[PDB]
Amino acid sequence: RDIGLRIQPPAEKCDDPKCPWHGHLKIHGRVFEGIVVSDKPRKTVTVERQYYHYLKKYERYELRRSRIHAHNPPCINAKVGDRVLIAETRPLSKTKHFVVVAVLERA
Amino acid sequence: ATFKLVISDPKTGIAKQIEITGPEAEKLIGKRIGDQIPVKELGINLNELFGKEFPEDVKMEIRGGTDKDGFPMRPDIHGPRRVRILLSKGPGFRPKEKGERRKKTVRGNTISPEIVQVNVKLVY
Amino acid sequence: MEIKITEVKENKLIGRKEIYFEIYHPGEPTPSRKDVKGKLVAMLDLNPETTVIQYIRSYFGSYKSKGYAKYYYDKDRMLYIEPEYILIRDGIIEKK
Amino acid sequence: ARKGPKRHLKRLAAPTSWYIERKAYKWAVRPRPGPHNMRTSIPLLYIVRDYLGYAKTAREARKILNEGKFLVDGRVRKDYKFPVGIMDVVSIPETGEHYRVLPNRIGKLILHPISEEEANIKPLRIRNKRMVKGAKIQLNFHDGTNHLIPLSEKDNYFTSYTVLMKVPEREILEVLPFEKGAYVFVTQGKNVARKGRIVEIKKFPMGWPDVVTIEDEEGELFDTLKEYAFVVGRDKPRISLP
RNA sequence: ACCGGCGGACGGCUCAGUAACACGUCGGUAACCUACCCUCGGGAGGGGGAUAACCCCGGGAAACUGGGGCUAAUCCCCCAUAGGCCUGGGGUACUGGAAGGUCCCCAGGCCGAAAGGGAGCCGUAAGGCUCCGCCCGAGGAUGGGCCGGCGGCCGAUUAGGUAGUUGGUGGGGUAACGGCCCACCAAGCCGAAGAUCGGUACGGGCCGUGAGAGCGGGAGCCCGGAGAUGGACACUGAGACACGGGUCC
Ligand SMILES: [Mg+2]
Ligand SMILES: [Mg+2]
Ligand SMILES: [Mg+2]
Ligand SMILES: [Mg+2]
Ligand SMILES: [Mg+2]
Ligand SMILES: [Mg+2]
Ligand SMILES: [Mg+2]
Ligand SMILES: [Mg+2]
Ligand SMILES: [Mg+2]
Ligand SMILES: [Mg+2]
Ligand SMILES: [Mg+2]
Ligand SMILES: [Mg+2]
Ligand SMILES: [Zn+2]
Repeated sequence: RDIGLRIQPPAEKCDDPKCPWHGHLKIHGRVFEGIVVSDKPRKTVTVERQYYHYLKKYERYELRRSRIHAHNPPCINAKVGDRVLIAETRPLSKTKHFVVVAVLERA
Repeated sequence: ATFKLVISDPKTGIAKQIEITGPEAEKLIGKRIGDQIPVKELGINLNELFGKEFPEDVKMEIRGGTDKDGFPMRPDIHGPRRVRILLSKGPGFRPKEKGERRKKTVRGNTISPEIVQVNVKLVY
Repeated sequence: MEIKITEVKENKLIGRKEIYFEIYHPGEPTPSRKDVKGKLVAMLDLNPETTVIQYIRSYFGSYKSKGYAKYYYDKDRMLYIEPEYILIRDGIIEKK
Repeated sequence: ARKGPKRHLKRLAAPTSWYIERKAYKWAVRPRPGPHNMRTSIPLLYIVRDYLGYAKTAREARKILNEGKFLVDGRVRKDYKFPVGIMDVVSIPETGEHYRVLPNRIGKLILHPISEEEANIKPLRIRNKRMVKGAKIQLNFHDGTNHLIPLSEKDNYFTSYTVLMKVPEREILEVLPFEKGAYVFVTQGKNVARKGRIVEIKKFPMGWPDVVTIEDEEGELFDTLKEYAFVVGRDKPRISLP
């Protein structure tokens, strides 16, 4: 099945209605890549991405990091340390607005 | 207690005002809105007021009134007390604007010595 | 004064003709509306009752003035279209 | 807008495609909702007063409109707020002239004179297409209008095709497909008002819009958005364009 | 003059509050509302009702306000049909990157339209011929709601902070997604790359100065936000918890 990403679907199926592969959730907007740095809450992960910001006065760079909370479907079940792809969705909780759609490199 | 009477004849559209005081006005102290009372018992030369023959044992019913300060009476409020309530229609409030609500001072159901005007209509 | 016609345009939707003109007059005052109208109606064969002068304008250091006028084929159309102030200012009608 | 819809428009905030003197007055006409959108149309008062010059003031422009002297796509229009947009035909029968509304090389709206015969047709790009009750097809065009076709015809119309329509009768007479070798006229963007032929079509994931490569007459290739490319012919234009 | 319709939520004024998704910018709504306007497809059958104005009599110092009589509508209320919404079982006609969406057929329910009204001529009359209008459905347009990433102050003589707090499951409520609010189950969430707390302040386009790198400001015009003596809360309406409308302290 395709959801417009162009990536392979997960190995097995799930019953989560909040899953974009086997449920009714839709993805639309930005797609980010990052690293998991926390997986304690049920079906929730924290994803961190690094980037450089340019300081015009000092003509030099500094490193900044972006942290995003995302929903973790049971068929994927990402864990701390691996690379993930996440896609934007409709509000799911107070802080959750993305869903994990693929593990790129297991830790 | 002095009552100023407004007698309305529904079969003609004509009304007459007389003043009644003394022992006659004492009986009328205590009746609500919507109850009848014979005019012969109340005591009135009815045939003289309108210049018309009337059937015997005729009677009248209390329809409304105004108090000494100029506030009117409300059929839906019980007792003789005076209140200040929020209104959207009905006696004691002319809206002038869609959905307008205003707080007004109104009177009660039972007749009281403070009441001045009494409006009644003849029931044959 | 010497009058030169610059443009004559036809406006069928309104029912009029619109006339732009110049007046050359070194050493003279700005010409009056009456004189300009008389010269214009002689120069174009117009009924003067339906000839309205929109404006006459002089400039800072010039010997000439520029002017704009309109001519209606029908009096009632003129009374229906034109504002009251311009017809009074041109002496076509009387101020109440 | 603290509590309700806006009904006014300052001259300084007017759309950039109008030919209007932006500092001469405080207010501009706020156009009425209608066929096109705000970025691709202009109120009719500016056509009567500012563009053509048939009236000097708004008051006598309104008297001209109320008598029924101006036709838009073959229909009488009296509202001075009526929006007039891309590919419309403006007709004045008492003077016998006709124009097509088209964007400039700089993106501003202008009037292009045309023949009386060509004034009977309006090209309409197919913006959307849907099923409707009774199992029929509704076509939704770029100017906001709609048409119905039977289920047997469903393979002859797709989005981005152009339909030549006879106005004001609203009768179909030709369907022009969107494919390689078709003739297109650009309506928005940096390459606005350029025209040519289709060379290639490209698509992307996750809802990013698709892009087209176009060869012009002098042999140069340029790209634009697919939805900015308005089909006007097979290999020659079917309408007169500057 | 009154009943009735539309407008009075725009426009105008100020910068108190606010360090926040308030503002700038790129995207999203397949999670939403929209009177006036545009196109297309259809509809306008049968009944009932009061009341202002007007006449009789009035009250109150006034602001205001009472009883009886009588009357019309594009005013109001019913019946029918069309239509709308929820759930269960099938079929696969459409758009799209992708269907909890659209379309077709059965089944159990609930809600439920309309003004053929007005004006002018040809009408002996009968009836046409125009103009302005009424209701439903599909789409657009216009005006908004909600969400995300990124960007822009000072203080450590403020170091730990949070307990509907962070996430999950089942519901309610909303135009709509959501700890927005509940019931139940876990221990999460933020922080020396400066949390929390305190100080000051409406944000931007821009403006002053300087060779430039920079430094300082952001009243006047335009776009966005907020407020109507302070603090709370409602009615009507497509849109307000309303500066020249209502309620309490
Ligand atoms: Mg899209
Ligand atoms: Mg107001
Ligand atoms: Mg306001
Ligand atoms: Mg603070
Ligand atoms: Mg934001
Ligand atoms: Mg921030
Ligand atoms: Mg019904
Ligand atoms: Mg729910
Ligand atoms: Mg301040
Ligand atoms: Mg500042
Ligand atoms: Mg000032
Ligand atoms: Mg004050
Ligand atoms: Zn799954």
